Amino acid sequence: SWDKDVYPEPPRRTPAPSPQTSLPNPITYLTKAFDLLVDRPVTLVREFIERQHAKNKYYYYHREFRRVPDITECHEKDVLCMFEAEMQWKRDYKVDQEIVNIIQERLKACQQREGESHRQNCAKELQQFTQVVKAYQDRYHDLGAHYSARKCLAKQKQRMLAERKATKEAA
Amino acid sequence: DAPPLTLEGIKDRVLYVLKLYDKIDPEKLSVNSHFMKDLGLDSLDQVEIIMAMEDEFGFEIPDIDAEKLMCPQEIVDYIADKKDVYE
Amino acid sequence: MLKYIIPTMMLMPLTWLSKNSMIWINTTLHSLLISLTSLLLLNQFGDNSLNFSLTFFSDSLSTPLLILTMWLLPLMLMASQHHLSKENLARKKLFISMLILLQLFLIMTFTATELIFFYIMFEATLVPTLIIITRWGNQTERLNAGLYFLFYTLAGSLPLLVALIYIQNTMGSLNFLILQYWVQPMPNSWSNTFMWLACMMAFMVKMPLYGLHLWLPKAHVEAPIAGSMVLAAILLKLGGYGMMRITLLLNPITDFMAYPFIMLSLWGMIMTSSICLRQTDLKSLIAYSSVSHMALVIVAILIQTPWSYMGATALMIAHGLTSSMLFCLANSNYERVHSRTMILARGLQTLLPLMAAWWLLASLTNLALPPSINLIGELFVVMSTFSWSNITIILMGLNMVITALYSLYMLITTQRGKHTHHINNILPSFTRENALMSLHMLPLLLLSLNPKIILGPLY
Amino acid sequence: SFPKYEPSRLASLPTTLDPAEYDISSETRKAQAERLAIRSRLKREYQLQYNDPSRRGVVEDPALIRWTCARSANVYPNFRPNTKTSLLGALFGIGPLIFWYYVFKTDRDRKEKLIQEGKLDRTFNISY
Amino acid sequence: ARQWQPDVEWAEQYGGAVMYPTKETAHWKPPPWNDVDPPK
Amino acid sequence: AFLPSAAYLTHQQKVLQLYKRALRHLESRCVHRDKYRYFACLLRARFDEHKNEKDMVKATQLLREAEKEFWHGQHPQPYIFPESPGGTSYERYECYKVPEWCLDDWHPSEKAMYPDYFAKREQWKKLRRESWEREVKQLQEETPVGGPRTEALPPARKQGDLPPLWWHIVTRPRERP
Amino acid sequence: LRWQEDPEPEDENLYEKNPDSHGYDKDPAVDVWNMRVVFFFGFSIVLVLGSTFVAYLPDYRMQEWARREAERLVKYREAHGLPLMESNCFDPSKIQLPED
Ligand SMILES: CCCCCCCCCCCCCCCCCC(=O)OC[C@H](COP(=O)([O-])OC[C@H](O)COP(=O)([O-])OC[C@H](COC(=O)CCCCCCCCCCCCCCCCC)OC(=O)CCCCCCCCCCCCCCCCC)OC(=O)CCCCCCCCCCCCCCCCC
Ligand SMILES: CCCCCCCCCCCCCCCCCC(=O)OC[C@H](COP(=O)([O-])OCC[N+](C)(C)C)OC(=O)CCCCCCCCCCCCCCCCC
Ligand SMILES: CCCCCCCCCCCCCCCCCC(=O)OC[C@H](COP(=O)([O-])OCC[N+](C)(C)C)OC(=O)CCCCCCCCCCCCCCCCC
Repeated sequence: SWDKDVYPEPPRRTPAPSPQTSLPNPITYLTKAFDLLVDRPVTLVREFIERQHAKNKYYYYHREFRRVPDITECHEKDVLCMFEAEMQWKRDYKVDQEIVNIIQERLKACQQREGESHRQNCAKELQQFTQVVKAYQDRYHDLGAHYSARKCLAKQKQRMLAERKATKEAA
Repeated sequence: DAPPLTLEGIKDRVLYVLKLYDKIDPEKLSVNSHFMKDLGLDSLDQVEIIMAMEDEFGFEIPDIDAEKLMCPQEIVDYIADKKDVYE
Repeated sequence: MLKYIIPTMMLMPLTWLSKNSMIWINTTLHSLLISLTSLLLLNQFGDNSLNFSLTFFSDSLSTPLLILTMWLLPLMLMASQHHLSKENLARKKLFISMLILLQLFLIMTFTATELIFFYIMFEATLVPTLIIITRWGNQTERLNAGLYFLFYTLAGSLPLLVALIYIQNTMGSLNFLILQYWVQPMPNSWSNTFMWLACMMAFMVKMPLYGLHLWLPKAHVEAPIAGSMVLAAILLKLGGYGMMRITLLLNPITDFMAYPFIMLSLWGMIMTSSICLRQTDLKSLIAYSSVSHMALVIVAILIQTPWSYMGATALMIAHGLTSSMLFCLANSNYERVHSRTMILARGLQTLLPLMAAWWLLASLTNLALPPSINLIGELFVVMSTFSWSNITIILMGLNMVITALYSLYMLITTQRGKHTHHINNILPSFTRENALMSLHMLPLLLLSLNPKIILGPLY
Repeated sequence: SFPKYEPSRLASLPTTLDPAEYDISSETRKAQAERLAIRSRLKREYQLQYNDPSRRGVVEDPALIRWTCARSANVYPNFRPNTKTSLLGALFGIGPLIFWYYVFKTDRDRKEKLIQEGKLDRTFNISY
Repeated sequence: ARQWQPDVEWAEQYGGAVMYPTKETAHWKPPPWNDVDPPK
Repeated sequence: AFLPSAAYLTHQQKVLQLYKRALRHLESRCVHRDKYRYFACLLRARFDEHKNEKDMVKATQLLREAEKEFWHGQHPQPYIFPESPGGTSYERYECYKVPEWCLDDWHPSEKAMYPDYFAKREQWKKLRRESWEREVKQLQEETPVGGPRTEALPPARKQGDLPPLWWHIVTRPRERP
Repeated sequence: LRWQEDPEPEDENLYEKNPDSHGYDKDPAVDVWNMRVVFFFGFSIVLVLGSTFVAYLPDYRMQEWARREAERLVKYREAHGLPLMESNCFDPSKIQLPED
């Protein structure tokens, strides 16, 4: 399974079958045949495999990286600190990439699960997607193929100079 | 599809076309009857005969090969050599 | 990386202490073992390169080039053992030794942590390649091929030596790991302009650049088959590897200095592909196709976006496998008709049907058929160059027309039509030849299942 | 009377419409006889090799080897730099390079000026 | 079909007194084999 | 201007080839057989109008303007027979016309699948290699000086000789393998 | 007769003296064992075990980890009202700007 809060789904509301005609639809018979012929043998095989998993239980872990000093508190041309800052920045870069991927999955799943009323009923996912793409674009865009924490800090300083100049000229 | 041709079948169909032609009398026709010398025809008539052979057997005889076929036996031997009969 | 250099070195006693009949079998077996061992370089991380020592490291750029390099050697030994069957035993061992020494120079060209050791191995790869082309080539023009191959390269690279020693004296180190953290912005000046040209023109020669490509259709058609496979598969990619290392130092001048070298590529891949529409020689057609495909890698490195680097390294690995297979197929016809003329032997699907299936698959991977890594690299370069300028799609898309129009033309001229009547020495395909085609194509197809290992340091 | 057939570069004149075909002169018949003799001699020289049981290989065609050597190995030794080849080599060699240089330079100056003024829609562009 | 190796026409290019014969370097015969000249 | 045996087309051959092209393009023009037969008799009457024209200059002029008449009155899609060049079935089976020397490259396991065929093939190959030197010395004693004039091959003039250069005419592939 | 010379030999066929040839060597035992070496260490060892090795790479360049860590961090900052990503990569408090 997964976590229902990071991958949200609204509650499924299926309608009850209200057959009007007297003709028996083939789909109920095919659902019964799929449950009797397919779902039960696959379920038995999976329960056997699950018992064989339960006979020897072992674990893997999620690797925790502690927060080393970033590039702003590294001395210039001091490789033993700015190496660690650069590795921290590259890991956070991959994590921010996957956050953008998660929100894209949310947007596409909303569009499919809402179907035809998706333009009204997916305004929240579109707003979250616009926010996270604007943040990712202000954070990591236009750095180049030799991207680094120095390049990203220089882009941030240029953008903050633009923000401070726009604050000064409009006051 | 496409039943195989025999020499007797090609000869019968060639003589069958040439007996249906209103310048060749069928009582004089043979397989060795030369069209210009033994039947008294024209070169235009020989071109029409080779065109009737082409319409009969469904394939074109080129003109450099057509202008050398001057008896029914040469026509039968040409169609034999092209259709590869008596395998 | 010393667990790969020492087995490659120990292939020298393995080829010189063997029996007179076992020297192909032993070198093939143990080079296949080295190629199996080459997969331990896939211990790559999303932040840090695999840094072995002060001398050798391997990121996700060098690792596919290393696996392709150590895989190409048994394939070159399989291709080269037919036309060297009447050869003297000593000269046979000398040829195998030049291939072994060339592999040894390549696998520590790609892992050289420091850039002047990269230069020394990068320019040490000339001498076994020169000896292979000019000694075991077939025609008269192998000597001129060696001269053009040597003197475009050294003319490009002798400024590169001076530029690297300038970086050594200015920065303090040519360690690529230090130069990731001590890189300074290279400003706009004439000194920095010729700095950029000295850093780039060596690799522009070895890619090749259009206009500087003239060494290649001589060096590919006059080499033997192991030489053609190593120039197509690996020795063009030294330029791409060196560009992707050296463009770290060449910023931000590249953003206005790469303009003449993109145009030369973007029009040049139109020209050389067009040349492949009219090449009478089959091996020359494969050579000009190699120029046409490496022009996209030149564009992708010079625009230096991440998608461009990912497409360029995928395109390098894919083109290495594909062009090596194409030269092996052209050799398979040359070993029967003894002429490289493409219009000589025709209709060869009636005579060699399974070899025509290998021709079909190699021609489909030449024309970038999805989901091959040829199309993955081609496509990502086209995406990043559409990001560069939206008009470039014209020069991209037209190229993707012409790349089809010689990939299938080569298929239709060699393999289709009515066969040549007066050629009757067309033997059935040997198990060596079909094995060679399968060892080129089956890794190229299995890499479509998992392309993330051939997408460079920034996947 | 009739619309006269105008032959073109890619639509040639037919054999049956050529006025030079209907000349039965002996000086143009000796040329046809000599061409037929050359063709018959080359045909005999070919098929005395093509029908040989001892031969197993490629019948070498000197016309094909001669064609490939003319197309490849004999282009530079027959070159003279003059006004024609220089005004063709510059108009075709550096011409399109200068053209695509100014096209891509104007396009990227326009796009760069739109981006650094914020006047280009670059909202969801985070892949580059 | 076999490997090209140089013939007399190729090898006699390297036999002159110089390598690139011009108008001045045309009367130069190659030197004697034991480098010993007739006493004249 | 282009024939294998002669160096030229005669005037009579040009008139006959125009007559056959005119009838085939007429049949392409007019589709039905009765209506074709009507206009074909009319075209035959037009050819028989000027049949006995002894002036060769006037006859060449009539041939030339009749070619102009044909070229104005031809068909854009003439009827082509399927295996005739330009037809739909033309050179269709050339991908199945495997030459006979490939049977020499078979494995002995797949030669043993047809014992009598290869045992009968070997006497054809013996016949060919025991007739080759006789037919070569037949050609070189009959060809005049300066090589052969025409492309016509002579027949076998003796009893026991095969005709010269016969192998790739006799052992050619079938049309429908 | 210029430059006395061996005549150029005929093209030799490996199938004539060995109809079971694999194309590796004129000696049939060496030929069959070179075939077995090429097929065993080429396909049974490099391709099969190499595809099995690349299929089970231990999280090649941390791309699974980077997803799973992201599935933590979004889950941390959805619940605490924080935005999913800041426009600033670094803290703006710890940056000295050049004055103007
Ligand atoms: C990790 C485990 C992986 C397992 C799965 C394998 C994954 C892919 C591996 C490679 C697969 C292809 C290999 C076969 C082709 C080459 C040999 C050949 O000639 O075959 C004919 C021959 C059969 O012919 P025959 O009648 O006996 O005689 C031959 C004829 O005389 C003459 O032959 P012909 O004319 O009859 O045949 C020509 C015909 C020509 O047909 C075509 O060219 C048409 C097909 C291609 C174009 C259209 C499809 C495009 C792609 C769409 C499909 C893929 C995506 C689908 C997924 C959903 C959508 C995304 O070829 C085919 O039909 C070949 C089918 C496979 C084609 C694959 C694409 C190649 C095209 C070029 C690149 C395209 C992009 C890359 C695709 C990558 C896919 C992973 O095949 C064999 O004998 C097969 C031998 C065993 C092959 C083993 C392959 C795997 C080896 C890997 C070893 C290590 C890992 C262990 C796994 C082992 C698995 C068993
Ligand atoms: C493949 C064929 C074409 C090859 C082209 C190769 C590249 C083209 C440019 C090469 C220039 C030479 C190497 C430059 C190295 C730069 C190092 C550096 O930092 O320089 C800064 C230095 C500047 O001096 P400085 O940096 O020491 O000064 C101190 C700093 N300031 C400036 C503040 C005082 O540049 C130079 O001194 C000169 C650079 C230009 C060199 C001109 C001579 C060579 C001309 C081109 C030759 C090209 C190859 C010819 C062969 C062709 C085939 C036969
Ligand atoms: C690498 C650079 C140098 C290049 C040359 C290399 C030469 C040396 C060769 C070494 C060995 C080979 C290396 C590459 C190995 C690539 C394979 C690999 O690892 O794959 C990993 C991938 C891994 O997939 P994955 O990454 O999604 O799996 C998750 C990972 N695990 C397994 C840990 C949970 O393998 C597969 O995808 C296998 C899937 C099943 C097998 C194939 C199924 C499809 C077959 C066809 C089905 C029908 C389709 C339509 C067909 C129609 C007709 C055509």
